[PDB]
Amino acid sequence: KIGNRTITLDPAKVNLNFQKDHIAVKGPLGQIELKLPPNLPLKFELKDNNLQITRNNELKQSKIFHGTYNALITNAIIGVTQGFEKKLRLVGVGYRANVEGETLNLQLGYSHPIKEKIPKGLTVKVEKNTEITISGISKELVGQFATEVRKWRKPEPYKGKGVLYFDEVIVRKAGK
Amino acid sequence: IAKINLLGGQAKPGPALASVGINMGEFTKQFNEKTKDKQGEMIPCVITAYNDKSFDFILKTTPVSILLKQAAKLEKGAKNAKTIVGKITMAKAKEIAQYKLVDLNANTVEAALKMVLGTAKQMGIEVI
Amino acid sequence: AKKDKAQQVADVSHLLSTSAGFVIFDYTSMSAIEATSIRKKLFKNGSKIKVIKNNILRRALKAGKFEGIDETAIKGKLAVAVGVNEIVETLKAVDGVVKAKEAMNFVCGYFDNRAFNSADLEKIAK
Amino acid sequence: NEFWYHHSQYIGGIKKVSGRDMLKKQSDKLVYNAVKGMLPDNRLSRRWITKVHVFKGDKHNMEAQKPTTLNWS
Amino acid sequence: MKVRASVKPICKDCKIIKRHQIVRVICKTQKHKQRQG
Amino acid sequence: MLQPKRTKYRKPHNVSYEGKAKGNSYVAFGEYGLVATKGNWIDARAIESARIAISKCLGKTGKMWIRIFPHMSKTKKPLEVRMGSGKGNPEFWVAVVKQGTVMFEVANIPESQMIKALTRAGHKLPVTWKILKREE
RNA sequence: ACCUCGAUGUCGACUCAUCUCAUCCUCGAGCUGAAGCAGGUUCGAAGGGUUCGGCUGUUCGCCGAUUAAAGAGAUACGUG
RNA sequence: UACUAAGUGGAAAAGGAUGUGAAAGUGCUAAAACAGCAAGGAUGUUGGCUUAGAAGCAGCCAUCGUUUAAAGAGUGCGUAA
Repeated sequence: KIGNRTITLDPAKVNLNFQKDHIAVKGPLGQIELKLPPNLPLKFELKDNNLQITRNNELKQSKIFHGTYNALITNAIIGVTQGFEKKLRLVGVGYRANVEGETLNLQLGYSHPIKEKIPKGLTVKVEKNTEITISGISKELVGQFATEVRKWRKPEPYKGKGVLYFDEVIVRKAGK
Repeated sequence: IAKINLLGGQAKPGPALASVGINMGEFTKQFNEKTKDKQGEMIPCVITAYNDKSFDFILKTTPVSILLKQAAKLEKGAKNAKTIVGKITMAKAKEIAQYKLVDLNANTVEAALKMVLGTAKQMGIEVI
Repeated sequence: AKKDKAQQVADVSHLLSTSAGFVIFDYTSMSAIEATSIRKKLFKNGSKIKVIKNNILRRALKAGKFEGIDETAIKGKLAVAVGVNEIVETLKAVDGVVKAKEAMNFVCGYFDNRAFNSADLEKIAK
Repeated sequence: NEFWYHHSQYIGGIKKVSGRDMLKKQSDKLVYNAVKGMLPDNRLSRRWITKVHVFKGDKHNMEAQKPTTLNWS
Repeated sequence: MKVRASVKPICKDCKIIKRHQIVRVICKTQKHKQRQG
Repeated sequence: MLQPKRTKYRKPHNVSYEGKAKGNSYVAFGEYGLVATKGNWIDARAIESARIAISKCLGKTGKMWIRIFPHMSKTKKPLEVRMGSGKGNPEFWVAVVKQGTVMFEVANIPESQMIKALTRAGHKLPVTWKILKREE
């Protein structure tokens, strides 16, 4: 159970305050908010450069929230002290990705390219025209950007023509 | 790294040999020279890569379960333990074991014989 | 098991006390071809090779009348190639597997019951 | 679960409203109909229901009528 | 997507979840993603 | 199908059944057995369907024994027919199965596969499968 | 053989169309044994639309001729 | 007093789902055990029906021994092998 795990606390600027319905984690990269449910399924304490938030009650969703919130505390601390990073694989013969300012343009199977804006804090870079690297603060916003990009046209399952998460797979079958 | 099985002469099987980074003939002649004493018997050596590939390779002893037939005094091929591949003699079994000993993980003759018995079970006989 | 812990601690304590001339060399990512090579050279010797529990080994060496409670403790995947019987051929095999290793370190041990670190053990273990 | 469903003598525009959509347009008829759901069809039914002055704010237009300031009535 | 009355592992990795009170089997491969279990 | 050579009566009534233990208490010759949780007037069509399903999921390495038979006769009534004029056409043979009868016994295949076969037969049945063991 | 024979007007059509959406389309995506240009399934979807005639008399049933679409049914097998 | 996240009560059935609280045995374990985490994942391994390239998994067979705590002709993914 991840719920009890010695998550390290960063003394540079990261500090965690746990409200009766929320957690705020402040650090070099803005601040991360963990919106707790109205009830408290965890006992919230922060030891000197450590954190092990056990479950103060056992229930259907109490333990599930305990685990998910310890995991999100880990993610929040590490992404507020250094930030996270997602990757999109715009794979295709004529599929080309580029960044201007803080806007990402994609050339998919259409001859009319698409463009999309990225939420602030999440900075986007293109090292290869088939690669997009989004280094941000919280994984929630970068994943929100990724899911708003993907759900329009998924990559072809035979040979990659689209945006790959790098955590999603496809299956090849008949047809050339 | 790529694993191959050549004969005493021809090195046709697999383009894995060409992946070591050398002209085919320039190393085929070396293999024929170092495997001259083993001509006519297949040997499954292991390849090791090099820039010019002057000499980087390892001689892995002729494979039991096709070497087993040599001790069994025939050349019958089989894929199932149900069919019996002749009868294996003890002297040539021990010769195979000590000859396969360097190929084996162990350096003891008893373990070599045990491994030979284990792998020879494929063709339909254990070492006896 | 807890009983397994106690039994292993006892046996390892006895083997490290009687045979104080040992080498608990450890390779994280203990490999199969490396074990192959070391036991090929080792065969004709009583020594073996294994990946052992760090807690039982550390408590045993604590009770084995030998130096070290953290020098025989947590470090990645703890492998052991204890020096048993003659530690001469055993140390030849240990040096051979260190050569086969990308990076193998002298964790703890004495050659012939005398203090011998990486600068001095391998001088005679060669 | 609890949406709000209505169908008058009109047909073709059967009104189905979610809880969040109710907060966007109208809220007085909610409690109006909820209270009138406990009123038998009689002469003063729709006359009894007007005594339930439904408001979305703390004030009311009848403050000049000497209202009794209390709670949970 | 689909419609059934029971969901079981279909492919090699076909995890069983309870999504919107509907028991489903979803595979890492998009093929084996049923509903209404 | 399970067609009797003859019957004690041409059209026995839809006779009422009483009793929670009568007929084939356990599996006489098999290892596992299917019990129906619906004591009623059953037909041999579903019996044969369950048997062929069990054989399909077992191949032939597992052995199947039936132990009941549709002795009496029961009717199903079509449309555009006025009630009366005697008992209706005896559409099918029928067994009056009381609760506690072993009709199907399976053997010679692993126990989990036997349970799966009984579940299969139950899904080819209006009744719910129950797993029973041998007591001889 | 029941509310209905000291009656309860029905076949079909024209018109009026409405409605539930187990969808034809549009709108939307998934799954796709979807190579692309287009999409097979699925559901969401009543919100709208969702053929003319010769011929059995007639929409419908044969045939000719139409769009993305020329709907699964009830309204006393709608209507008087 | 719980139980719920469905408004079940105030629709189910053939059946499925770690649903949950609770109940019931369970080994490790506070010397940190199991699954992510360090991992080896080898050898005969090219063994054969056999293919310039199926020989370690298009597919099949003996799938067993050896180094060993441990490695399966590989559980699988994957290379034309």
